Amino acid sequence: DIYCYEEFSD
Amino acid sequence: EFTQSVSRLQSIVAGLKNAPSDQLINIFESCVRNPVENIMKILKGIGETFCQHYTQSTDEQPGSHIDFAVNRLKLAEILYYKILETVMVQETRRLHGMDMSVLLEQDIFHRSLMACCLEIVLFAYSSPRTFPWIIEVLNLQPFYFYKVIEVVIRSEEGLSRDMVKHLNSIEEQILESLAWSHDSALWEALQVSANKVPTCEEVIFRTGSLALFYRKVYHLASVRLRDLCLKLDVSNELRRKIWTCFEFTLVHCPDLMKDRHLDQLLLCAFYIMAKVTKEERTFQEIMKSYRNQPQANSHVYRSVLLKSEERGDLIKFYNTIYVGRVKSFALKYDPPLSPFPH
Repeated sequence: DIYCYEEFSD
Repeated sequence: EFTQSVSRLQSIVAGLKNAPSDQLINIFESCVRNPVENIMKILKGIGETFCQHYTQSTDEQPGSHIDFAVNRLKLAEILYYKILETVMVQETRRLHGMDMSVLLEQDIFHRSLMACCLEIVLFAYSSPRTFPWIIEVLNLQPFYFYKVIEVVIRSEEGLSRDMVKHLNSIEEQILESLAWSHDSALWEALQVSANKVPTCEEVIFRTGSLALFYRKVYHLASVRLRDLCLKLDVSNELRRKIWTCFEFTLVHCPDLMKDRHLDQLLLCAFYIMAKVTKEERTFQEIMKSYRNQPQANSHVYRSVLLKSEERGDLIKFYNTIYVGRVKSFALKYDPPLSPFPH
């Protein structure tokens, strides 16, 4: 799974 | 008492007319097809439109007075005939006594030159009307206009390092977005090439407009990747793989670029290719590192096109559209490579 589980904030 | 910019201009166009000199006129009469009235017509037309749009208050760019317009046109024309005259005198077809009817009757050159010039005045008066207002107002295809910018720096050396920096930055705006617009002629030219995107061996190591656009696009990307690779402190052996993912997307996914930024596809190729090797940097480590370049704003990675309409975020692009279109090639690297120019 080459997915980004990150969550852009600031 | 003038600014260092407007000051250079008025020294540039000293005691030159806004008409052809007797030496530009003689190169014109040296032609079977003397091009003076078709050049004189374009200049009237581009001007009347320049002034109709300068003096109209859209609720996006307030409208100014006619008195200044004719001032910003008279000047852009003096520079036209001066840079026309340089350009034509240095043309190796003039220098080998050959008949320049065919160079002097390419209107898209004449129109983009006068455009490029008009941008010079307005940049150098610090104009409200930021690029690309000028090419918009004049119905110029950025794909065809960018090619006059490398002609005007080398055909006018009395141009400040801040005029050139300006001209290279609008050239870069056209290679990173603007020319990948749905309405661009890059799509008409890739079509008449049976949709065959040029690679980094055929352009850095075929000729034309497609090759020279992808020559400048592979160049801008390579530069931007060098300076991300350095700031994020990864191998020269992996960078040479993030470049081959960034070539796969341009070459076997060139629709991905339609109504988008070069940097959205370059940043997405980094994360995917740092991860399928055991050398991980994250979209934020990357957002911040990238955040530092002169062309880097927040919209590029915080307002990305997903549907053609839903817009959103660079991570949502990687998950919704990118992973699915690239994973096949990317996971072959856990398989030949492409050459990094310079």
